[PDB]
Amino acid sequence: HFHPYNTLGLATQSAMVGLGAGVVAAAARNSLATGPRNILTTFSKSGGVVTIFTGASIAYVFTYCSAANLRERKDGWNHMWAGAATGAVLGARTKLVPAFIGWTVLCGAACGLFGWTGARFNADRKASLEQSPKGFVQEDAHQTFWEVVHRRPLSLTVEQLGEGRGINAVPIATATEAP
Amino acid sequence: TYYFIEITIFLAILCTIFIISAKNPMVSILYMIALFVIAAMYLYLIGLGIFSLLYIMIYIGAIAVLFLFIITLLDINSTELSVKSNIRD
Ligand SMILES: CCCCCCCCCCC(CCCCCCCCCC)(CO[C@H]1O[C@@H](CO)[C@H](O[C@@H]2O[C@@H](CO)[C@H](O)[C@@H](O)[C@@H]2O)[C@@H](O)[C@@H]1O)CO[C@H]1O[C@@H](CO)[C@H](O[C@@H]2O[C@@H](CO)[C@H](O)[C@@H](O)[C@@H]2O)[C@@H](O)[C@H]1O
Repeated sequence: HFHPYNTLGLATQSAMVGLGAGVVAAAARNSLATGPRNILTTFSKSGGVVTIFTGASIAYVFTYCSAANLRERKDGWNHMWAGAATGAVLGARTKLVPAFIGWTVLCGAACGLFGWTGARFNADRKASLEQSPKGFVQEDAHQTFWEVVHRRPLSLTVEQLGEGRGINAVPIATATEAP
Repeated sequence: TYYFIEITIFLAILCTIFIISAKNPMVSILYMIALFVIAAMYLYLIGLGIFSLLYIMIYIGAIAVLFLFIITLLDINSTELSVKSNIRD
């Protein structure tokens, strides 16, 4: 199944990596600049960069692990909620309410589309079509993903779709026959 | 005479710091020639006596000569290592 997340310590680890990334990026902006700049203008003329890094890190991993622990399953919806929280933190530097809402919903939609494709930049190996069973089944078996058959079982049709609209467990013809 | 390699390692560090912080552009280039000599010392030290003289012949005797020859008859401005310039780095 799944096992519950360490929201405490993953959020501490995320705050550590965000602090380090803010240190590195503030040093990078210091070195790549003009004007009178010294060693302690790294945190005064930084442009608020450590706040960006740490706030995004705490917000995303807190909301991700909390949503995965509240829903008790793991899919791309947790990436949607965590990206909504990250967009909230990135949109609060904009001191404006409609832009804040735009940052929230659009970053959450982009991160949910990210987390729905697998939440991986790279590939999954066995989930690929190259490294999976493909083509026809050669004789009758549970049809996997990436596989094609000629006929499907009708019990699978009734269980997956339903028993409602035009769909029935026995066809209309043989349900109405003379004997 | 055990710590010879350690000594060449340390002296090479010190020579690079004197390369990147030097008044005059050719004071910096003479420190580079000294670093070539420290290299050839390390190469004889490890067991490659052939290569050390190949370094002294090719790198010192041709590349450094070309480099010094360039610095002589061309004009190159230089700021020196101000602390105002480089502790932002
Ligand atoms: C604008 C339109 C946007 C459209 C985007 C759609 C993208 C949706 C992707 C769907 C899809 C790729 C299919 C894509 C094919 C072509 C796509 C066309 C281009 C799309 C660009 C990626 O499936 C991903 O779905 C994610 C959630 O949906 C998961 O997230 C993560 O969740 C948690 C992980 O454990 C993490 O804990 C959490 O961190 C993550 O978040 C991912 O793990 C998962 O890989 C499904 O592929 C996969 O499906 C499965 C289940 O059938 C297949 O199962 C196998 O086969 C059967 C017997 O063998 C069995 O039944 C089945 O049991 C067996 O395992 C696989 O073979 C595989 O192929």
